[PDB]
Amino acid sequence: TVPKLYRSVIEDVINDVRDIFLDDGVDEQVLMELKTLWENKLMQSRAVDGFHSEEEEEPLNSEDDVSDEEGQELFDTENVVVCQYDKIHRSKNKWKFHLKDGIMNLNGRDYIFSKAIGDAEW
Amino acid sequence: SGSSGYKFGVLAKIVNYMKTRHQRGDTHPLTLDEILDETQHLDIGLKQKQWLMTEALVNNPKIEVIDGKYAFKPKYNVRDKKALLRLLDQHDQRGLGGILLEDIEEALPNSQKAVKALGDQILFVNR
Amino acid sequence: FIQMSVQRIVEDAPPIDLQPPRYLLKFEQIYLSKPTH
Amino acid sequence: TNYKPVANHQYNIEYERKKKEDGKRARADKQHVLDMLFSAFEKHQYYNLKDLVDITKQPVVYLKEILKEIGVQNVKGIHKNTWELKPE
Amino acid sequence: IVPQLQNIVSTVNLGCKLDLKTIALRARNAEYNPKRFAAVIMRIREPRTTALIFSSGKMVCTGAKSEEQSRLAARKYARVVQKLGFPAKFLDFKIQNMVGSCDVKFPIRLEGLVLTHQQFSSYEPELFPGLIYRMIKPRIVLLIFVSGKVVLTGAKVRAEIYEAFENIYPILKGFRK
Amino acid sequence: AQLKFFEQLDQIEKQRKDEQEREILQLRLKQKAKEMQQQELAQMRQRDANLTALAA
Amino acid sequence: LDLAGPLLAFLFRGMFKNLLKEVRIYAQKFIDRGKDFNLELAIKTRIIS
Amino acid sequence: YQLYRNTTLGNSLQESLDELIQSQQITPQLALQVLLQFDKAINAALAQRVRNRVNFRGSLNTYRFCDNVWTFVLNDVEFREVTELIKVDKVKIVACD
Repeated sequence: TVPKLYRSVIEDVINDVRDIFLDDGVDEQVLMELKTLWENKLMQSRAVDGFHSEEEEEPLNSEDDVSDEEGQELFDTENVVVCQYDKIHRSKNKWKFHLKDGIMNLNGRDYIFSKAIGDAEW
Repeated sequence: SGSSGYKFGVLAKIVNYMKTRHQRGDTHPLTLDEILDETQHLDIGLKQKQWLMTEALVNNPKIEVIDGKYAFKPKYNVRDKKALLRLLDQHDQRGLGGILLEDIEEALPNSQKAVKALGDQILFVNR
Repeated sequence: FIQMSVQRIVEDAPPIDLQPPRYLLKFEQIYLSKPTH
Repeated sequence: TNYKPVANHQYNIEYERKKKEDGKRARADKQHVLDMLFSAFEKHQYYNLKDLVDITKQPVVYLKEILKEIGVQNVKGIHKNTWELKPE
Repeated sequence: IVPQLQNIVSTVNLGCKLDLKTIALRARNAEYNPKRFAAVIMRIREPRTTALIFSSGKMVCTGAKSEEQSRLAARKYARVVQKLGFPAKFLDFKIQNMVGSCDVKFPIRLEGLVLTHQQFSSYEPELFPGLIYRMIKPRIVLLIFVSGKVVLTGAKVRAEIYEAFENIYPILKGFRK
Repeated sequence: AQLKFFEQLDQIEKQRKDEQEREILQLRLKQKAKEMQQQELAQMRQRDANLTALAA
Repeated sequence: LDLAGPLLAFLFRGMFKNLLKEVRIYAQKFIDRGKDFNLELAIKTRIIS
Repeated sequence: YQLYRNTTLGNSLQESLDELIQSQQITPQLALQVLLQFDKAINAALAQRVRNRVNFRGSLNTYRFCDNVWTFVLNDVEFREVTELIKVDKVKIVACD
């Protein structure tokens, strides 16, 4: 049900940028070339098939530490989740997350949710 | 609205930047390109830069340019902040029509100058 | 005055209109209960 | 006739709105605000202060200081202290 | 019974103007939402503590459970500001308050002589079950819960919390059920 | 690039229409107020895109 | 010959109109803040009494 | 929200666009107009197309909130949706209101 949405969105977008393209002085062959370039990339990344793929007051640093390198947060391959938040809540170190409309690319697989509820201690 | 180039009030920001350095106490004559570089609006496009010179700079009534480089225009006199006693000595000039807007920024806060003035013969009265 | 005229005076009076949104107040039937202190 | 309500219902409704948009705003980016004001000034040479207050999320007192800097307020004989660009 | 301190709130001046937005983007675990409040809320895990770091350079630290813990946490927050690159100084680390809690271990009812006189005691059942015994000689506010837990608040120094509890102990002993 | 230049000349005819828009600058006021709202929205969305870049 | 009822009506008639006028003024102010009014607190019980 | 541009879908698009400019097929500015169209299209498709009811849990690390957008980073987490379960030890969550 995901390749379907993507086709759906690509189709819709292509038909709306078609007008922009022609009004900016563009042959429709270059619009079809964009579609082809777009499809190629996904078919090369092979992350999924699809219907288009079918085709002292100063010496403050003496003790130091207390904080950690900020690089542990960024990998660029880290499971990235995009979602919409309804309510985020925190009492003491207890956090509760009320999320919605999310696309979760985790363990390499792709998932989707209309609502996600989570719990975590900080 | 006649003709406007790129962002509205680019000239007003250019005037503010020219004012800021003079209040800071670092005073240098600046070409229109140099002020644009300071505002980071230097890449405004060739036509927009030409528009600023042809209309925005011309529109200002007190705009002053020595030659290649533009000069401070709101106050023709430099904000020295010094020789106030000499300005008082000529009573007819009466401080050359000194304005509070010019003061409190010439090179120091007015309150510090007022403490120095109170010790000196100079007296300050604001109608 | 109690049995009839009072109902007639409240029942028949200008409608309250006050407005964006507007607010409408309509009066209905007056009730009078025995004297009580 | 008399009930025992704790928070009047009308008062509770304003609270959620008063919270949602915490009063007004802060005091920053005056040059960025000036460009938006200039676009409004193009639409009308003299602009009502109340209309400008609706345009800017920032507090009225901060907006008034920026407006005074751009131009002196002119009553125009119609009141509202309409704001116009300085001739200088 | 010895009261145990539960909260120390302290103010320390870093000494210089701080740009709040820059601190939020770099310092880890630092939330700065301008609309709700005007300060960066920064939290550290090693000694539990939540600190509001204000824009003009005044810092208020909360959540520490002893005198030393509050000072150590404040020093760590100042060190983080130095790591960001803003000049950092430690000025007048002064405690503002220490809330303390203790249990008398006996049931308490003060209602019998409250009717005759309540000069230092104010109690309204609807507003709260606890009675507030604002005390003047040692400035503190002691609240008596019917069960017997007494929470002392407002003491600028450790000794005041202990002195007030000893002072209020005879009154409760008299009204012991 | 000469076709690009003549397309620019028709854009200049559009700019003569823009000189009519200079005479134009009621209903025009409502549209430009909508444009002011859009400029505020654009500052907010540019900040949102900056946030997405941190996410990127 | 006017009697007790037809004289009390003349007095009651105007006073009820006065409660209605007052309800308008009080709620009007509240509607302006957008607060919304409560007619139970808007009626001033003493205008008729 | 130019939120969904750094996604597989969105990046493949940008890359495709960059190349056309380099080979003198398309130009920039028109490319920005295309991205703008994309924003409207992806946002619209998300809110009204597919929905799934799920249940979940995690363990926190960094958090950030600016421009009404929350960005978290959890470590040693576990997200199960319906039958399927995931075992993640480093997950970044970006959430718009």
